[PDB]
Amino acid sequence: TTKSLLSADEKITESLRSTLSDVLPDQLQTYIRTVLQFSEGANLLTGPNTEIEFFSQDPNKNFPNIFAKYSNVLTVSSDPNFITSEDEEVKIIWGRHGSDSLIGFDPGADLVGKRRIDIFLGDFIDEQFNPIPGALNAGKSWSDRFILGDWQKPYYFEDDETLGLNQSAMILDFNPNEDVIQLHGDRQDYELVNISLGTAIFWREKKGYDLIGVLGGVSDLSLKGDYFEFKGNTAPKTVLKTAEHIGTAANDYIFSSTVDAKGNFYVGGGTGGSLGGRNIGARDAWLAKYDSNGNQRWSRQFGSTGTESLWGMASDGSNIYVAGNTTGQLENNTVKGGNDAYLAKYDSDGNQVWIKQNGTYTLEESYKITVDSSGNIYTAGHTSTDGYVAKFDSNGNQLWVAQFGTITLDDNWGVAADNNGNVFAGGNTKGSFGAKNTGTAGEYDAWLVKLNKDGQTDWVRQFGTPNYDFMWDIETDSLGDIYATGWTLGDLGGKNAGSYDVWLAKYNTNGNQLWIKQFGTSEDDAPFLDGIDIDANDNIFLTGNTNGNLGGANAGSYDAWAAKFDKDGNQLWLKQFGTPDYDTATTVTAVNFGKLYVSGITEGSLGTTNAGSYDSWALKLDADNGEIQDFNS
Ligand SMILES: [Ca+2]
Ligand SMILES: [Ca+2]
Ligand SMILES: [Ca+2]
Ligand SMILES: [Ca+2]
Ligand SMILES: [Ca+2]
Ligand SMILES: [Ca+2]
Ligand SMILES: [Ca+2]
Ligand SMILES: [Ca+2]
Ligand SMILES: [Ca+2]
Ligand SMILES: [Ca+2]
Ligand SMILES: [Ca+2]
Ligand SMILES: [Cl-]
Ligand SMILES: [Mg+2]
Ligand SMILES: [Mg+2]
Repeated sequence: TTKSLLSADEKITESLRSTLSDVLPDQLQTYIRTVLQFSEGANLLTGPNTEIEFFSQDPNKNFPNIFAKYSNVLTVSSDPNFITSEDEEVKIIWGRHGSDSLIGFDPGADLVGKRRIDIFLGDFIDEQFNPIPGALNAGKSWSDRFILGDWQKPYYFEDDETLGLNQSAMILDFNPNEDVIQLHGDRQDYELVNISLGTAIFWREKKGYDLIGVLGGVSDLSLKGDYFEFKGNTAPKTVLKTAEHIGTAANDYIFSSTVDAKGNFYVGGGTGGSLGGRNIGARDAWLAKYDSNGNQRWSRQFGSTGTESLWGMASDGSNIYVAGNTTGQLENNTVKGGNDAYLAKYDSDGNQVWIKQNGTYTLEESYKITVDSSGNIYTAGHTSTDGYVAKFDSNGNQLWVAQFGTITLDDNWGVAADNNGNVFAGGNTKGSFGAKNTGTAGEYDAWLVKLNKDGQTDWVRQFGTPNYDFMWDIETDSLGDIYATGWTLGDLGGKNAGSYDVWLAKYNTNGNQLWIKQFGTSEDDAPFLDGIDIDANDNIFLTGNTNGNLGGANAGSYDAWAAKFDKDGNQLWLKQFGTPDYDTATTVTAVNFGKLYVSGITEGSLGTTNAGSYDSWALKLDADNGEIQDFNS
């Protein structure tokens, strides 16, 4: 009846207004009210109008620090939400450019009775906010996928006698001509309701209704549309039974890998579940050790009630150093800043020997670590954002920190030591750091820096197209030359095949650019995270994702790929592997006896049946030809 639909509208409005107004800080409420006033839904946010601050001496009172706590801001790439964590009641998940795979909910977390609203911006690209005209990417949009369930269960589902308004998605830029909403089960399990805000997606069974999502500003949709993807209620069929499978009912990620001098292989990343130990809260960091024959020796999980990940790991040959960021307190003499870099040392028996956290209110991210042949440790990251490199000794004493960059945004996506006391860093900049940027609207270029043993700058170099270029990872070869891998939307190493393409750049120790190779399909091709490794014979290995037919026929959605190059940039092989669902590689580690490990993440069943949402996997390849071996061979 009319009065049932009117009651639903009222109860949805009142519930969202209550949750949003109680959870979002006043400064964020004020910004969102002003946008909505330009474009009535300002009435969901009842907080007082508050001056928005950028120049407080207290980083915490500044809009960027407040915004960071309630946001996942992804990249110009086609991203999975690799920073998802159940640490806030309300979160803004912002895909930016690229065909993003957006999740905010962890179906393996204990969320009983908790309020959860995830606000999704599929695109909302930088150029929509930037008033300068004629940007290359002005008015561009991508096919985003909003994940509101999987094969296991619907997300935001309270399964109770209420309308289920305590947990819901809110998607603000859904375009039914382009985007996809992913749901548990099949279309007969849902009802769409026209509401003031746009469209309500209700789960419906005999027992009752539960609000799963609200689609802002869109009406008169159908559950028969191509823009709804239904996952059913059974785990996908297992492929690649040769892989090592790592998964809980929660979101589980491998982000990095390494090897020790005995051939033991290590993996690590973040989990929303109890993977290496009992979950401490939200996402935790984890790592695991395998012997040279594929046998798991131990797993460790550490963290806070906040969010942390292992983003990088490296070995001095016996110990394993791990790095990342935390929103909590990992070191018990540290005053946490809520967004801090950490470094820790594990022994080969899985004892956390020490941990160091940079407790400052300054926002800090750190994705990269390396160890030199003297056993000193280098981390890199960013804190406008500026890059840094930090050097530590094996007892975790800081030897120096180098900070550098431009007046605009610089990020770090690489650190690598040579044999000779020098360290390289690399990353992305909107500015003119080592060259004048050809982008007319602050599109990223790639940069490289060489620091000496004292942390002084030997040189800076910059390369790019006028479009976005994005570096993900760097590594040195045995001669001390520096290699970088990334994606480009332009013609960097050659004519762009379409959309994102892969590049591999080499510089010598003196800063001369030797070559840039580019390869790809007409579709999206990119390395990702820990995307380059170089073995003792100076063979280069690259890894990432593609939604094209890059190494082979595409299995479905994005797949993983791996490639081998020689030190002159000749392609020796390129292999593609995956499931019918979303997959990406995240890391590659060469070992010896011609063995290579590629590891990553998946929404499908890779190695064994999917345990829930994201699972992880590790694949052993033959380095001669890319052929997949049994992990246990
Ligand atoms: Ca993106
Ligand atoms: Ca997007
Ligand atoms: Ca989109
Ligand atoms: Ca709900
Ligand atoms: Ca945690
Ligand atoms: Ca901090
Ligand atoms: Ca800067
Ligand atoms: Ca560029
Ligand atoms: Ca391409
Ligand atoms: Ca796939
Ligand atoms: Ca999982
Ligand atoms: Cl970015
Ligand atoms: Mg955040
Ligand atoms: Mg690497």
